[PDB]
Amino acid sequence: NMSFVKETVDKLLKGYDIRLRPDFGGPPVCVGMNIDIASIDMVSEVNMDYTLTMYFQQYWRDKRLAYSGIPLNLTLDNRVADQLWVPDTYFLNDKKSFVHGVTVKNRMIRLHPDGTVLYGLRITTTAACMMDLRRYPLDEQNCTLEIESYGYTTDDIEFYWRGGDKAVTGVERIELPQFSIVEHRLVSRNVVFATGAYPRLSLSFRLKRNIGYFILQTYMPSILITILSWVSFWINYDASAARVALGITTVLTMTTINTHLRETLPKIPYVKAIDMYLMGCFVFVFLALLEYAFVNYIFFSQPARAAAIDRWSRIVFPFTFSLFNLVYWLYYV
Amino acid sequence: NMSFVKETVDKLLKGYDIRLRPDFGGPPVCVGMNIDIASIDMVSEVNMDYTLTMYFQQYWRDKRLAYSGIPLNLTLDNRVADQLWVPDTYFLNDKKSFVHGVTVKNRMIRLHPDGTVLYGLRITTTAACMMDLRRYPLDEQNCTLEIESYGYTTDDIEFYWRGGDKAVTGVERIELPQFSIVEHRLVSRNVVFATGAYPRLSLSFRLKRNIGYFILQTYMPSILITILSWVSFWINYDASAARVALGITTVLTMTTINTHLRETLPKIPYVKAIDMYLMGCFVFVFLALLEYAFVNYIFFSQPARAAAIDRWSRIVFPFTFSLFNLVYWLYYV
Amino acid sequence: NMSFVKETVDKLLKGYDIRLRPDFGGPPVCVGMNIDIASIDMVSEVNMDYTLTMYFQQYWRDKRLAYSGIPLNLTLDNRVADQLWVPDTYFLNDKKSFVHGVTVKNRMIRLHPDGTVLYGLRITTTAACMMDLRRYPLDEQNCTLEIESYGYTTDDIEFYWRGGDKAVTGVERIELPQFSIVEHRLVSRNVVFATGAYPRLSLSFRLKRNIGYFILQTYMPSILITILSWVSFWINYDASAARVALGITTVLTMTTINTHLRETLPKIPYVKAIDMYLMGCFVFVFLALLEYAFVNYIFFSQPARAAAIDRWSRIVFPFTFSLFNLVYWLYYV
Amino acid sequence: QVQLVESGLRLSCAASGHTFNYPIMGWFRQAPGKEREFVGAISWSGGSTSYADSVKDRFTISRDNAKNTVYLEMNNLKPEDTAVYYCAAKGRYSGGLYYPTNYDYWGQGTQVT
Amino acid sequence: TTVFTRILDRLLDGYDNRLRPGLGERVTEVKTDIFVTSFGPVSDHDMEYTIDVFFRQSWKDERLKFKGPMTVLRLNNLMASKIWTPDTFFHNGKKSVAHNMTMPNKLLRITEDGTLLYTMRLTVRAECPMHLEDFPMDAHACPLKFGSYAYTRAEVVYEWTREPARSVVVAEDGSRLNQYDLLGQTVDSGIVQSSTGEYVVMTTHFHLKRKIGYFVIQTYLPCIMTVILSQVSFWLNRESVPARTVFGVTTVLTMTTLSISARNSLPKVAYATAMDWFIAVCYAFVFSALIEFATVNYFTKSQPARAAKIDRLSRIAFPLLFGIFNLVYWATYLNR
Amino acid sequence: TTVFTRILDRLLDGYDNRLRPGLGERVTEVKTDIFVTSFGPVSDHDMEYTIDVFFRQSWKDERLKFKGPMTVLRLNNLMASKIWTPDTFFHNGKKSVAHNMTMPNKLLRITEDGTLLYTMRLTVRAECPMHLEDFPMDAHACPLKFGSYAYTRAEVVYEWTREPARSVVVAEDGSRLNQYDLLGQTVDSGIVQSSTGEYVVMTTHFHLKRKIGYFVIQTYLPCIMTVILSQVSFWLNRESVPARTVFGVTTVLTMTTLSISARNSLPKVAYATAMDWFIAVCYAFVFSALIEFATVNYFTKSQPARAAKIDRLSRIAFPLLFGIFNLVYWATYLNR
Ligand SMILES: *[C@@H]1O[C@H](CO)[C@@H](O[C@@H]2O[C@H](CO)[C@@H](O[C@@H]3O[C@H](CO[C@H]4O[C@H](CO)[C@@H](O)[C@H](O)[C@@H]4O)[C@@H](O)[C@H](O[C@H]4O[C@H](CO)[C@@H](O)[C@H](O)[C@@H]4O)[C@@H]3O)[C@H](O)[C@H]2NC(C)=O)[C@H](O)[C@H]1NC(C)=O
Ligand SMILES: *[C@@H]1O[C@H](CO)[C@@H](O[C@@H]2O[C@H](CO)[C@@H](O[C@@H]3O[C@H](CO[C@H]4O[C@H](CO)[C@@H](O)[C@H](O)[C@@H]4O)[C@@H](O)[C@H](O[C@H]4O[C@H](CO)[C@@H](O)[C@H](O)[C@@H]4O)[C@@H]3O)[C@H](O)[C@H]2NC(C)=O)[C@H](O)[C@H]1NC(C)=O
Ligand SMILES: *[C@@H]1O[C@H](CO)[C@@H](O[C@@H]2O[C@H](CO)[C@@H](O[C@@H]3O[C@H](CO[C@H]4O[C@H](CO)[C@@H](O)[C@H](O)[C@@H]4O)[C@@H](O)[C@H](O[C@H]4O[C@H](CO)[C@@H](O)[C@H](O)[C@@H]4O)[C@@H]3O)[C@H](O)[C@H]2NC(C)=O)[C@H](O)[C@H]1NC(C)=O
Ligand SMILES: CCCCCCCC/C=C\CCCCCCCC(=O)O[C@@H](COC(=O)CCCCCCCCCCCCCCC)COP(=O)([O-])OCC[N+](C)(C)C
Ligand SMILES: *[C@@H]1O[C@H](CO)[C@@H](O[C@@H]2O[C@H](CO)[C@@H](O)[C@H](O)[C@H]2NC(C)=O)[C@H](O)[C@H]1NC(C)=O
Repeated sequence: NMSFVKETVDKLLKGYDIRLRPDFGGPPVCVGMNIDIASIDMVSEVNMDYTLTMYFQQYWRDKRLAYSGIPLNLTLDNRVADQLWVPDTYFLNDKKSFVHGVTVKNRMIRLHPDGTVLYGLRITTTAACMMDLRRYPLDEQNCTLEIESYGYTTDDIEFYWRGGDKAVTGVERIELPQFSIVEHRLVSRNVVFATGAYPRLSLSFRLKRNIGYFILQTYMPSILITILSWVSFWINYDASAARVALGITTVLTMTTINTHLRETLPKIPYVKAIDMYLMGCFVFVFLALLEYAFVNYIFFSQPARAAAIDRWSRIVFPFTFSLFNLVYWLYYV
Repeated sequence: NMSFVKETVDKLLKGYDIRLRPDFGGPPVCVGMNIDIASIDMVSEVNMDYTLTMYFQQYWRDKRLAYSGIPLNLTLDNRVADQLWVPDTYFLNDKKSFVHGVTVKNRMIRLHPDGTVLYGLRITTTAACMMDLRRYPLDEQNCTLEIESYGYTTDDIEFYWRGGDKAVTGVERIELPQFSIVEHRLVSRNVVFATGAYPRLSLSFRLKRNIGYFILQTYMPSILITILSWVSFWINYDASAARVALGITTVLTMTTINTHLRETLPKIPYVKAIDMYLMGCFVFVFLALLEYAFVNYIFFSQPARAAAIDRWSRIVFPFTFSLFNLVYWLYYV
Repeated sequence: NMSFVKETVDKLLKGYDIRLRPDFGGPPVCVGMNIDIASIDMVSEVNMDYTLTMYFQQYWRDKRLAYSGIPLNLTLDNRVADQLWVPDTYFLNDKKSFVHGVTVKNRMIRLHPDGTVLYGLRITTTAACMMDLRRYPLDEQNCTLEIESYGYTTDDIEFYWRGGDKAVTGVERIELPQFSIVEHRLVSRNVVFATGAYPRLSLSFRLKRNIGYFILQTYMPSILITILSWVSFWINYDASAARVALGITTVLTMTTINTHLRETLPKIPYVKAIDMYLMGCFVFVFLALLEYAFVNYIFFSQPARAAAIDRWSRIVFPFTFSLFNLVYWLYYV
Repeated sequence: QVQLVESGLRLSCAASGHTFNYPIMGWFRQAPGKEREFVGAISWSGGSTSYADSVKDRFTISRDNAKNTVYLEMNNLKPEDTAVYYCAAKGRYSGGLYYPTNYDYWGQGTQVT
Repeated sequence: TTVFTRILDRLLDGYDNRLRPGLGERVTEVKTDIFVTSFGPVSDHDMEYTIDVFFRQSWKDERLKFKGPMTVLRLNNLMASKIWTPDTFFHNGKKSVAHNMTMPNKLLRITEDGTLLYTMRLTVRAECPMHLEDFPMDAHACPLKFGSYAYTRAEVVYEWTREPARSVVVAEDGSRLNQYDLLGQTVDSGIVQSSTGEYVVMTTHFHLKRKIGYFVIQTYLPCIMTVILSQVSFWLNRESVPARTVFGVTTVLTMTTLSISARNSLPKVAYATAMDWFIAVCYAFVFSALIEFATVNYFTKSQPARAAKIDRLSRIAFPLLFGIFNLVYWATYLNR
Repeated sequence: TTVFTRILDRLLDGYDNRLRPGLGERVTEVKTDIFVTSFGPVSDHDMEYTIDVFFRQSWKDERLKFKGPMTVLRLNNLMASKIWTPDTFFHNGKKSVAHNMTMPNKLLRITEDGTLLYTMRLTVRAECPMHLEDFPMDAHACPLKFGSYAYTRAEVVYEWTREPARSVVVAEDGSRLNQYDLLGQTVDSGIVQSSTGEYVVMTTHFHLKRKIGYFVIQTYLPCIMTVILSQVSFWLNRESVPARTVFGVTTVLTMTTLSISARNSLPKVAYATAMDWFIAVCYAFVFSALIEFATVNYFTKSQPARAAKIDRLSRIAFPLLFGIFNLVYWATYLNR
């Protein structure tokens, strides 16, 4: 008999003041939270953010909504959420978020006989995640999502994860083109602003960028060109045209491939690691050309000294390049 | 009791005229303001703007909302704000502003027994900042946010910073990859339009641009290519093809340099510092090539004069380039 | 006296039922339509759509709104359109549409003594137009705009162009930078879905693309590079380095031109006219390089044959390219 | 995890570990009869050296990422300056700056006469 | 007209839209169908696709029985805000739009026995995860799953209006696929589970096969022409050392540029596609040509007959090997 | 305190906002003025401009006469939704914004004689058709036309608050233009005629002149440097065939790249611009230099005297022709 249920619902909402939290003037109301992650679409290095779609569900007991005589869960139309008190939960590190509204607003209100209220939403958010790209592309990131009450302090509302470490689900099925999720963590704490102490929940993922075709295509050409630039020392004074052609080719080819590589790197204006590596390779080819120039100049007056300098370079250049590669590997790998 | 508080609030809102400001027809209402800066998402030179997320808090007194019998501060629901008088504060230099609305409108209303209203909003605004790129990338940018009352003149409303120089916090939370904040300032004044005089508050920031990326990517390659261009002065006339190849290589590489961040700048009519440096380097390389052409043309009939020209150039060019660098870095820095 | 007008309007909307169309349960209501096209903002091949701003007027008769005693046509506030019945007219092939709302919503309601209602909107709509780019950039497109009633079948509503073939104005004054509106056509028919038959109006334009810009953009560089490739035949056959460099440079430049041109269009799977022209030019330059390779292969043992081949290629290539251009431009223009 | 080491007038706080997740360093002083109170705070890129009102124009805080150190220079010492000093790290979204509860990791105490 | 107003007022009197039909007594069965009017573009960069649909639902509601001159009331869409309607949502949707021009694109029809027909026009952006291992000769099955958001399988169930293959109908002229090709769709239903309970899900998979022409005349042809250009240098006489050196270095640099620039179109995947393997083999061919030229140059002054024989062998070996590789590659990938 | 509340309740007692002031009795007179706070950027690619304004309207409504302790009621903008306001709209607007942060930026003031002042803050994107024949040395007159939407000239008319020259005031520091100059504005008022009748339209033209520095330092200087570099080749000895060939080919390729880059910064107009002519002449010069080198190389083996004469004549002539062309072009177009 839907008439009896309608009478019960109208009686519950009669004299219901939405401007007062449950147990107003008394103990704080405990709100439990569950998150079901659906996808993580884009983790933008340029914009320093990531997109996240979730089913966000909250639970709280309200004594004003306790009904008797109906032994069933009452799943009400989502518009009833406009007549009930709901927590003012918000995210602190989001830049633009929306609740889906097709075909209707994705919102769920479920009342239980003991006054328990379950309030569910489907939310797509763009959360800010600062990144330390100084180790690009061998970088690791820690992206967090923060949850807090906007108006009620810990004297009025308390947050907690409903289910301990098994509250947030679906992270394992999340797949990304670049990164791979290694760990996720849940934290509950209190944050003290100048207005008071508010509850805080934090869901933090750790991402590790993959390694593949791009790692080879950004180092191997440059190191191969730098290695090939050392054949200049083993060429005698005869066939010096080959030496000049080799030096010019190394310079031109390295510059061309460096530009065609930087055309694909993320457009952020600060010093990464690959940029320093490419600068080091360019400095090496420049030094090789300068050494060739000096040897050629002093060749006529002191041929023995020029030959000795070439012999010295034969050992010096690979050793210094290996030493610099070792330093780079220690500092940035 | 909840019913008693509900009755008190209903009595407060009963017979309340939202259309009339507090003390209508009498003294102006004093509004204090606080800003807590969450972050600055981006600072764009193409569109000449910057994105700013903040908590904006306003403080005023409305004697019509004064209540007695409750020794508590009523932190009410956000929707209650729709039934009160709030100032018409707006930002004169904003282009797209919105209040975050997930999971609810990030709005806070707090009433006090003295009839004192505190009203908090979480606002993301894209403010318009006009930039002088004459010294790019060695420039400082002063970006302001203007806060003004739209409909109420100085006879109706007054603005001030609540707390003084400490009214704006969260300045240290701002992290920009290509900028570093130097200083922030608070200004209070009056602005006169054809419709009357209005109060005005101003929050100013002075950002400084990071130079490390530009030194790594622009200045060092150009200096290295300019140095490489001088190699031809130490080459004998018998190796004329080497000199031609060296000059052509230097010119081509100088043209190739600095194609990394073309799209992230507007179409300004003037000339920037980086453009000046690139033009100077290109002029030096072109002059070296022209000197080679002149020497090769004249060396057949006047070998001694060509030798003198080469021996003078190999000293003049490095000195001239050093003087040019001295003038550049003494003027712009 | 405005009191009489107010009483008349209150009488009109007192018993009015907004949930029922005029002549509900009886003969269908006839609606006439007029369009005044303000501008066609853009035509895009990448997105396969065009933007269109229009003044869209509808004309119908609702006998429940007939009033007497006033000899005027009552032009009422646009908000009155919320209390009246209006047709559920929609555009089938629109992707994003909006009614302008500055300074107020651009809407017009005009009532007449005999119950006639004129309802006007200012709509800027983006509409999908699938384009056959097989003859690009010498193509001709047919972009339509569909108008239909959503919930009312031909038993309830009827659509006709009010004014015959003059129901659409402003087409002659449209100045598309890249297109010329050859013709516009009006069609009225019925569309049968599984839910019944609905009236349908179609406003179509036939747009012809001006060749213009494409001559100075793509065809001319290709012609100039093909002409440049012929300079090889006028260089002595013993200058291998120069001729090989010229041929390689021409081939690579042609490939780069074609690729960078095609990178700014939808990824269609077929071949356009401009693609045919570019492939022909590439074939010609590659044949020039192959001819030089053949000459270089036998210029030692048979110098006379190589010289004769060079002389013949000085004439055959320009003549063949002229024939190719003649056939191409007589096949596509 | 961040480890803070205090050395040193001119005190130095050196951080080791995941210093990027805790980009704000703060100084606190504790009296024998009073709880720890805020003195100064520095952001690596925020450029806003925040100071307490009692230590304005007398203490200065500088930063350097070359070895990830924060320098606290003290001038015009007063008898009330006798307190044990601590260096703490604060998260990116940890809230207020003047409140010791918001700081996760703390450094070993140091005495100044 | 007044009779219909009386009927509507009587129907809406005492009606509580917060309660579903048969609440606590039976299950609300919603018959659903979809008419796709335009299968929009597929964006492999974001792994998503757009689709325009007429979404139709039908269900029984005994509270809305009437008896008047007409059998079916075709009411204004605002009546949809006065009665109970299912809260159907798309599980894999990203940012959908319910069109509102010039009026809410909804229709509501009430039969005399209480049956409700409710139709709307929607634009849906749905996630389509992709496995780009056979790119550009790959195929995909883009899904579209919808169902109730708040009502479990014990409260609301979903059924297709007619046979499952005939319930999702695609318009003949409505195909906005520039790059792909729609080969059909498969329609099914099932049960999904979550922390809030068990729900009924209706799923439609659209089968797409990419058209290879653009990549054939965009990346494959430049690589083939560069390989042929590199093999051209085997015919220049051995005295033209600078010419053959320029040939080799220019072909190698062009091949490197083509390899680097071919990854911008694709999303940042980690595996290697078929185009990557083709480019790798072409790079191997170009480098082998350069090494062959170096070897021929090395033997010029010692055994000229051996160098000439090496060049003669190469001039036949390289084109034949490249042609055999092309035949094998295309036979393998076009017959899978 | 309550006196003003009673006054406001008496003003709105029986008020009907559907009817304009003086319906069927006279013509409502709306005095308008504009304060441009910042003239926003200009997009020649989309042929539009942006403008941020304070838009002020004033009219008379006898239904709002009142007598009280004050003289002017400066009411909240909410009251503006309960009275009659003009439906002013911009004819050439594309998508305008009424700013709502933090409240709707509107003000309403009612005088004791019935006068109403209604002011708002707007960001208008307007269409500015452009003729790019004289690009990049062109001048434009961007229009802004506004008028009533539903009320014809027999019901609502528009006038300027003061003399039309001083009824549109531009702020001193309100200039967001990057590559244009705001010389001034011209203000007029006329009548337009549409299918629904005759309306009064107020028009303001802003005169803009494009700054040439960007195109001087982006296209003209590279073209001049390329021409000079190409002509440098005349001073090399005739025996250096690869050097001069490289010079010519590199200069021609740079000319092609510059042409393509420069023509890719404008709307796709179908007519040639001044920059197009400049690039065409520079390309002709470079190609002429290459053809001259080819001719010299043709005669270098049989008629060395002719080759030397051609080289000397080219050295004398090419710089002179380029210089006189530059002088003539600049004289012609700077005095356009
Ligand atoms: C990305 O980066 C963020 C930081 O920016 C990391 O977040 C931190 O995560 C750690 C856990 O790994 C958190 O540490 C834990 O904090 C809990 C909450 O502390 C509050 O309550 C205590 C009192 O109980 C107060 O003292 C404190 O000030 C807070 O108010 C503690 O309860 C935890 O203590 C537990 O473990 C410790 C040992 O580690 C035991 O000694 C305790 O007895 C107890 O069992 C613990 O200290 C830390 O608070 C988080 N910081 C922030 C700012 O969120 C993310 O982990 C990181 N992401 C990844 C994937 O690593
Ligand atoms: C970015 O750029 C903006 C400007 O575009 C800067 O803003 C200016 O900031 C300075 C302060 O640094 C402001 O100057 C101060 O203005 C106050 C208000 O002036 C109003 O009232 C006075 C009368 O009291 C009128 O004369 C005036 O016209 C205004 O109506 C003054 O009260 C201040 O006076 C103090 O300093 C002066 C000396 O300068 C002393 O003589 C006084 O006794 C007193 O101590 C002062 O003049 C200036 O008005 C601001 N400009 C604008 C347009 O607002 C930002 O500072 C800059 N950003 C950064 C980081 O620097
Ligand atoms: C400046 O202007 C913007 C619009 O450009 C205003 O934003 C609007 O704010 C109003 C008031 O809050 C909104 O109206 C309400 O919308 C609710 C639903 O919003 C959701 O769904 C819509 C789509 O339908 C989304 O666009 C939106 O983001 C939300 O997801 C309704 O539930 C409300 O209904 C109430 O009024 C109706 C009136 O008929 C009653 O029937 C209901 O019972 C109920 O009382 C209401 O309609 C509006 O949606 C907002 N629009 C946009 C685009 O955001 C700003 O508020 C305004 N600034 C100021 C200061 O006023
Ligand atoms: C400046 C210009 C630079 C560029 C270069 C210009 C060059 C100018 C010269 C010529 C240009 C010629 C252009 C032809 C275009 C054909 C398109 C075509 O066929 O499309 C079809 C597909 O196509 C295929 O499926 C083809 C697959 C086999 C290719 C075999 C190549 C062998 C090369 C051997 C080399 C040996 C060398 C040995 C050593 C010497 C149809 O496309 P679709 O709609 O996707 O159809 C579905 C297909 N599907 C169902 C199978 C998926
Ligand atoms: C109300 O509107 C109708 C319709 O436009 C007006 O009737 C028109 O009057 C003009 C007068 O020149 C005729 O040319 C049209 O042919 C008439 N059209 C119709 C449909 O009758 C009518 O005059 C208007 N009423 C008033 C008072 O202006």
